[PDB]
Amino acid sequence: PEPQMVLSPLTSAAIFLVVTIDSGGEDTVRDLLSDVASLERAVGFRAQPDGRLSCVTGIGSEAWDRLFSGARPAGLHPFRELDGPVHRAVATPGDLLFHIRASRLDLCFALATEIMGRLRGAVTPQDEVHGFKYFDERDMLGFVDGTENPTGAAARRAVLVGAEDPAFAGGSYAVVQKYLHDIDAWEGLSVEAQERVIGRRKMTDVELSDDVKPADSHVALTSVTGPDGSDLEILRDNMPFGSVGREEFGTYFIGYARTPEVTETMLERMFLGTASAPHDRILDFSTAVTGSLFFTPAADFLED
Amino acid sequence: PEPQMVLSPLTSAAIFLVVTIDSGGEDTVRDLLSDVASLERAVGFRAQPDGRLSCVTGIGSEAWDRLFSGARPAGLHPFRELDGPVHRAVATPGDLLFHIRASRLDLCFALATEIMGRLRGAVTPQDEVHGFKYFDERDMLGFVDGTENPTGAAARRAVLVGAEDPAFAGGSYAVVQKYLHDIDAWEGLSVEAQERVIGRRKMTDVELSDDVKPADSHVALTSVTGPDGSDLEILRDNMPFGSVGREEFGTYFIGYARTPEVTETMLERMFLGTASAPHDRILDFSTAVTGSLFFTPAADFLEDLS
Amino acid sequence: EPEPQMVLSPLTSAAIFLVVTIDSGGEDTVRDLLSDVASLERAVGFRAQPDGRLSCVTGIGSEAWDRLFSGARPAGLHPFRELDGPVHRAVATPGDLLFHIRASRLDLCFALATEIMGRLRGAVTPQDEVHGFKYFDERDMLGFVDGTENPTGAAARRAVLVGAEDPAFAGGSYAVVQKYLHDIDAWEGLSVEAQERVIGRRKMTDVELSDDVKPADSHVALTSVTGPDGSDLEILRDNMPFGSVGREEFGTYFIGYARTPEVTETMLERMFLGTASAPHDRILDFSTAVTGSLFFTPAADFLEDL
Amino acid sequence: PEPQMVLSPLTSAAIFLVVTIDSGGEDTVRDLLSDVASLERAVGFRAQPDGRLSCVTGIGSEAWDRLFSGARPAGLHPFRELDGPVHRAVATPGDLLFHIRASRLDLCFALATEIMGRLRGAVTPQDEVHGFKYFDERDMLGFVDGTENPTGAAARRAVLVGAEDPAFAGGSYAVVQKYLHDIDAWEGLSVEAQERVIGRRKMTDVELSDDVKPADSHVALTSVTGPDGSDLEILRDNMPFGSVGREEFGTYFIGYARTPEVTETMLERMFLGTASAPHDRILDFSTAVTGSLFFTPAADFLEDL
Amino acid sequence: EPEPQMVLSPLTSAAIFLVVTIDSGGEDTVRDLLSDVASLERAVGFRAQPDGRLSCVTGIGSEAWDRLFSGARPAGLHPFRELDGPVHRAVATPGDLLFHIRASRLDLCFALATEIMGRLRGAVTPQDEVHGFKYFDERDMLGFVDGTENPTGAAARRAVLVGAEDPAFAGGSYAVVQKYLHDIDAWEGLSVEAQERVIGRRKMTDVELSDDVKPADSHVALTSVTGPDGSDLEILRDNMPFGSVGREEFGTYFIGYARTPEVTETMLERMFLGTASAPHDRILDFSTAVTGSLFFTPAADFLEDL
Amino acid sequence: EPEPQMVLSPLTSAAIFLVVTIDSGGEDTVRDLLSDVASLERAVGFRAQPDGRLSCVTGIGSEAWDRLFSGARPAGLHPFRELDGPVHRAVATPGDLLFHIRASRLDLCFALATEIMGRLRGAVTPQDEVHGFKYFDERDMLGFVDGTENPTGAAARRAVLVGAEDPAFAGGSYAVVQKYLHDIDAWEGLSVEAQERVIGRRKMTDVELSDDVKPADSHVALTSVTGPDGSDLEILRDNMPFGSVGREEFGTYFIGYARTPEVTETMLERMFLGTASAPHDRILDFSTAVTGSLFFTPAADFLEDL
Ligand code: HEM
Ligand code: HEM
Ligand code: HEM
Ligand code: HEM
Ligand code: HEM
Repeated sequence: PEPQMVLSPLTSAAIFLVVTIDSGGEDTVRDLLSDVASLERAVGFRAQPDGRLSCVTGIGSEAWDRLFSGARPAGLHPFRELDGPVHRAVATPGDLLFHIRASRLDLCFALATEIMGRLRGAVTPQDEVHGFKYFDERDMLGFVDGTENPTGAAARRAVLVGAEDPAFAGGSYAVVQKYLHDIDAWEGLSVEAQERVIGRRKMTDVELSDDVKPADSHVALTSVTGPDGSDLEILRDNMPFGSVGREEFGTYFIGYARTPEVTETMLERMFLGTASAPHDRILDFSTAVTGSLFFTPAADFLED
Repeated sequence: PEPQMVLSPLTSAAIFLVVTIDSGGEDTVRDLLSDVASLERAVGFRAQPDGRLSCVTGIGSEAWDRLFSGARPAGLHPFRELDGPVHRAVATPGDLLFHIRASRLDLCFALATEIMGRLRGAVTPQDEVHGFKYFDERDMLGFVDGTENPTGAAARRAVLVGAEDPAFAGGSYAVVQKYLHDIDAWEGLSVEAQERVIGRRKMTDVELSDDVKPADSHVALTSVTGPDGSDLEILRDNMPFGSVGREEFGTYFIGYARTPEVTETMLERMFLGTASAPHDRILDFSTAVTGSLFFTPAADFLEDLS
Repeated sequence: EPEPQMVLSPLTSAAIFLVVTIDSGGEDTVRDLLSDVASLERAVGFRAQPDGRLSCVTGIGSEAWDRLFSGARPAGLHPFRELDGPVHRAVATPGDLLFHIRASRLDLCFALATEIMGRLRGAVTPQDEVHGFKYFDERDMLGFVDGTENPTGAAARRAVLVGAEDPAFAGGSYAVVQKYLHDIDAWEGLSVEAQERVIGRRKMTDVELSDDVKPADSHVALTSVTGPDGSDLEILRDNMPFGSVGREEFGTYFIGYARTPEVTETMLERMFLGTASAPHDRILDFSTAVTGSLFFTPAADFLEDL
Repeated sequence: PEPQMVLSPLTSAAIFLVVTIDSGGEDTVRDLLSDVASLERAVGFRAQPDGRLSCVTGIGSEAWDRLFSGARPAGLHPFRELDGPVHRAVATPGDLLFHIRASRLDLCFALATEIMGRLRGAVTPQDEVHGFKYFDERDMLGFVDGTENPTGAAARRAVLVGAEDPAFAGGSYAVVQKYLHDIDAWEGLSVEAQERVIGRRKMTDVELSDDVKPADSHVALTSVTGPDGSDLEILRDNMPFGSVGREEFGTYFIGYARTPEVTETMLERMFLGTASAPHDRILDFSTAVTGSLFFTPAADFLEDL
Repeated sequence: EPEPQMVLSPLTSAAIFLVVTIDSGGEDTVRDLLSDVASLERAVGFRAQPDGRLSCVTGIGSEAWDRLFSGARPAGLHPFRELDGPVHRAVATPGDLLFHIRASRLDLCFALATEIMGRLRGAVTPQDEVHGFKYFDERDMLGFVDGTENPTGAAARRAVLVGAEDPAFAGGSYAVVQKYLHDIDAWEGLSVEAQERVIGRRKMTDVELSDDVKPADSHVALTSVTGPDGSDLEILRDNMPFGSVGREEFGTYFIGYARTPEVTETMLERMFLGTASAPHDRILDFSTAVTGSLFFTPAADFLEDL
Repeated sequence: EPEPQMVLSPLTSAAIFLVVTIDSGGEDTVRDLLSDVASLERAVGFRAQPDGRLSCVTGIGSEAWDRLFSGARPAGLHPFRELDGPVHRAVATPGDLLFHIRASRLDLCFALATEIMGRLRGAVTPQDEVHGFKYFDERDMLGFVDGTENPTGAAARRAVLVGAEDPAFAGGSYAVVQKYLHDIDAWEGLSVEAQERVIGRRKMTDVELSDDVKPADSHVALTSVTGPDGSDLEILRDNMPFGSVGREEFGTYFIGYARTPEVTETMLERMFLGTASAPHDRILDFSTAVTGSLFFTPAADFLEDL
């Protein structure tokens, strides 16, 4: 099976598009699905090799049942709301996801325009986010973001559905959350206090040693080990976004995994806490305003 | 006089911020204006040479009177509304303009944050546009945008105030209009009909012959000669922007000129028309939703403030 | 496993195409050259890496094969077959060797060409030399993006490289070449929308026409072939513009690689002889083939152990 | 006044077009001259900043009188043939020169196509050369080519007409010659011998010292000093060209100068020699097959036609 | 199933070679650093991707291996063997750990070397530190192109990575380093033609000399070796220039990877001790070895699992 | 109009600083080299244009000048003035010629340095050789951005080039060099906020500390100087990192250019001796000067005319 481009080269721009399907809009949706790879080539080819344009297309749980009969991927369910003692992970509507990435925003915008043009009258936009990475891979909190992502074989093992669900091999599961930051509060901390919240040094990006790293630091709470003592990993491509005039400074989280159970265990640790950690300290400066879960099929599924 | 970076090398991203100055906010703005060049260096230096970050700061006519006590640039006035039979050019509020450009959008955003941090509580935002150039210099209508801009000595002569206003030599005047387009109407026309709207061929950007170029084309109406028969010129750096979800597809227009009279004359011809042309046909697919005029002083003028 | 030649190459903006016949008694000099071509490619290109992106793919003709080697023949190796259609004809012309040379810069291509021809002087006669350049936005001489639908990755490998079906020649491929001359005057007299109907795609945006409007005699519809099982039969193209302004020669050099010549020959038959629903490919109304040959490009290790 | 792009940044591709004007062709040519700066911006603007497309247009002595009335540039005359004891600098026909330069040949070709599309039926082609520099600024003989070109204000002084001819300030004079090389004879020398021909080291491009540099080396003959002992300089943008099947290996010479007499003095020294040199030894491996002289007017001159 | 280290790196223009010995009692501090070195690679390099191309290959010497680890040793690991030739000698010099650090820029190499050596203060003693730089056209200090005949792709894998023959260390390699200093005065006293006869390729164009003119004592003749079956034996080199103008030190840092040190050893034996037809490699009359050490570079999983 | 040397260079990522003394009887050989160095720059640089940006600025010391030249001398040319503070000391060390060689890559620098030294062998003795490298974000070894408030354009020319105040030497400049080593262990035990109070700017964002919080003994405070007429007295710096990881040597090579050494001297006096409000520059609590030399860099034509 040929996968969609979940395993993309690094990109500096992105458009995230989340829509719901209107009643009656199912067949227009299906026709787009069968053409989305053709559109990707059409927009991207003339801008190569620097463009790096790709599109990953996801389908939510409730949408799947409307669109397709027969077998359902084994881990597809709606996003699970988490109501912690202090912080909460909200669940918000979404039926399709377009994750569009490139080296420049104009290529993302071009592709989005063609997709949205084909769907007009068949869907309702829920969220549109134009992301940009800082030139040194830093996020809105000023920390490098992406450093521990798996690469090569480890990435394929972590991200791609295999023989555990054969009919859907080559697919993946995407979780999105739009965060908005309290920048005023964050900038009132010392750099050393920010370090203790994330778990790594700010300027040099070196992990804090195990003797100094807090139990409630981000890196601590999202480090998860499986039965066999192996690291359970996800692949993230978080993107900064914002608006200077409305004081909107955000991180657009997106995490890919082979099963949602990994990502969901991480979110439970962050929002609900553990015996040794009340919650992820990053959430004292970060509020989630969306939350959705999708299955991103194999490319050959969409073609048929 | 050292100008601000009006004559920038080509850039693929911009932010345009327009703000009004609240009652009492004047001292806070003066302090910021004296620091703006220092912030552009702080944000941009460590990204050289590929970052190409620059900020041009512009001040409106009403703001000028509140901020500065002495002489006024000769050409500085409120943007003049134009009510034609069909199309209107609106005047909207704007005291200060920050026109931020770079090779990437994050550098523009960093500078925009530092500026707005210094101005919080003293200004109200009126407009914020994130722009992005297409990879072949095309605008939202599919046409190459910028080809006939002046270059080198010719552009310096068209854009920068000189002897005519010598206390303000080294400044320029900028006109800003945000235009939204009707893209479904546009794409219903045949390529050849689009070529009659603009005045140039779509794929190869070659100007149409004088034998075929309609009088109400955009290229006809915006070409002006002076008394002596020499061409009057402006420098533009129009930027696409928009939102696919809301079907907003736009051009942010910005023109710089040594005097407003040249840009005003062009606007007059587009909206009000001529003996042979009712109006610029590009306006049958473009609506103006903002309209403001700004003087962009010499860089030393800003440094020497309090 | 056999090592292919660089049939599957990264994009290149320049090429040279060299087609020669082997003179009587020149067999031995050609064999020696074959054994060193890969070493010449390295010697010219290695110091210009990684931006140079120099490669050469060598092919051999049906009659030449039997002159050079003894033992087995590749299964699909045969002379280019002439196509005499009611209107358009595909000519067969002589050619014993093909050098298909690619790089980011024409001077690298010329340097390698110089070395190869240096070694073959007096043993071969030139038939065709074309120096190709692609336009900055992947357009061809007709002003359409060209190469959009080529296969990539693993599908490219399955479509082009010989496998188990002919195990002695696994890792090889078949090249068909055709030099075409365009009537650019006729072409440039069509509207864009009518050009879109000849090719089967949008010109500016390169989006394929939908199935309810795509003509049966467009290029894309005729070169779209399904097999027995209903698999799309695919080829890999690297078409290159060429020409001379002074002699009015505006051309497309066609080259297509395929695991078996049958696929390329079925497309040619549909172009030239037509189907029940299409008399011929409308592209031929603006395009005339002046050369035509068929070559086998063996695995690189076959040429080495020569 | 605004000069044409004579002073170009380095480009790796070029197209040289030389044509003659047919009977009744003048009107069509004048209309194109008025348009060629607009055409350059039309082809080039959308491929900026990497494209570096420029067109310099040149007019020959005979053509000037057919196209324009009134003043002539003071230095404009037909190319002067030089019949040396061994080597000959030939004169051939040309009314108009288009010198087209870019980072890639497709851009050069697109411009050329539009210019010639406008001139079709008015003009006859004399020469068309597509040129390519090697990736390390080397020419067909294997040497670095362009090292001692002047730069900056020194180039401007050497190349652009000024006060001496104020009606034509901002323009320049271009001499073109196409050279074919005998590569097999060149590759027969050792490197040391080739260095003696040129006047510089082959790999490092360091000039041979005055005591070792032969009097008949290329660098020695083309190094001229004025009355006051100042150096007379030209700007060159030589380009390799060829065809492997016909065994054609070429340099296209093009030199610009504020007066033709500098370039002509250098040609004299090369083909006729001096007291201590019979001729330029580069000529023992290089044969001139065209020669023409052109004036390249200020760009405003053409725009105003 | 094993993941190798980055032995097969893309081309890099900067390097740092660090060789250290492990002090008495430093074993535990070393093992902890070995388990983190891949993490430190990401820490330094991630934020400069994708153009940074930062990597670190870590190797371990024979004596060191027994001090650090209990259980099996890699089959070919032993100390560098000194070669005492009639004229030329290849010395063995102490070395327990190699860090071969490559990137597109020297700052990334230096930052990573800083972090590694910071963790190892107190536990190791430096023996050598070289800062390598590319000449821009892949030349070495002798002015010849250096790298041309290196294997690529599949051939490279097979030549470099330990396989089924030593399954516990699959994904490993063996590295041989020698720092050479050149007599540049002597070399530049040669004609280019004489320099060509030393190396066995043309200087300017890098084309290999024909088999009937290439001397038997030429560098290329003596490092060309065939196996029992007749097949070539290959190694992967990434030789780097280094130097100090004031002290007249002009050098080549030789580094050569192979799946077994027998291949590299056979090349060295042929260079230093000669054959029946060649006394020694002529390159050594202008090149003196001042270090020599052998290391095993384990699979990446081996280190992390520590 | 006298042509300056390339004091005002574009940004470069690599440098070699070469400081020599002239041996007894070497004057003639140095005079000949000085007259050819601009030719050597062209020869080495040209074939790497346009990315190479290779330049060499040649400096002559006070004692050397008197040895090489007769007649008038630059008005400001003296040996470096040793500074003996209560705590910290600026040393003076020998140096007759400075070569400041810059480029986008180290190989160009090294090849030019090799041509220069080759011509001078026998005539001069080396005193210092430093190979610098920039960090990808313009940072120094203390972790701060380094060069931000350097003058640019017309301001830079006015600051660095000699003019009508010494017209026989118009187009020259003065260069002061000091090699600094940093105690990084001591620096790294400060908090980020504490490091920011030493320098005078924020570490991550490079924004100037406000006038209400900037310490009197911070770097930026002490090196900000105003003239009688209220004008800012500016120098042009191109400080470069260097080091050796094995030796734990981590350095900044300081070089500053100005039209009179009185400007550079005033800033050194404030650092090492202090003011009324500050004992010394706190940056010297982590930085030790180990060289100190002053040179005059004549106009280009001065050097050619020899
Ligand atoms: C709320 C906004 C978020 C921000 C700004 C943020 C930023 C960071 C940064 C700076 C790191 C360390 C560098 C790196 O390895 O990338 C990190 C690590 C990580 N975060 Fe986040 N992150 C956010 C949310 C999330 C969420 C919601 C999840 C998971 C569901 C997640 C999972 C991870 C994981 C697994 C790692 C790597 C831990 C390791 O070293 O193994 N993060 N993130
Ligand atoms: C409404 C959105 C606008 C769009 C999409 C737009 C687009 C264009 C395009 C495509 C061209 C041709 C290529 C070139 O740039 O030279 C152009 C030319 C021009 N436009 Fe606009 N334009 C707009 C508004 C205006 C306005 C409001 C003015 C003046 C106030 C203006 C002044 C000009 C000028 C002066 C020219 C060059 C004409 C020439 O001298 O050949 N534009 N415009
Ligand atoms: C006059 C010569 C030619 C020109 C200028 C030309 C141009 C084009 C263009 C513009 C496309 C559409 C974009 C693309 O997918 O690359 C196309 C597609 C194609 N052409 Fe041609 N072509 C020519 C000759 C040939 C010939 C001789 C063949 C085959 C024997 C060929 C086979 C194809 C195929 C198979 C495709 C892809 C169809 C699809 O699956 O979408 N073409 N070519
Ligand atoms: C015949 C084909 C020609 C070739 C292959 C050629 C090649 C070269 C080369 C390699 C150099 C040395 C590097 C440099 O550019 O500075 C050079 C220098 C020069 N060439 Fe040519 N040249 C040719 C014809 C001519 C002609 C016809 C002229 C003038 C009429 C000329 C004038 C010069 C000048 C003035 C220099 C610079 C000398 C100096 O001041 O050092 N060349 N040529
Ligand atoms: C003084 C140190 C060295 C210098 C400057 C040097 C330089 C060269 C050069 C210029 C080439 C020809 C182009 C190419 O890389 O293929 C060459 C080839 C080669 N060198 Fe070295 N080398 C050195 C040491 C070594 C040593 C110590 C060995 C082996 C232990 C070695 C093995 C090779 C091999 C195998 C080739 C490939 C030959 C072939 O198959 O064509 N070299 N080297």
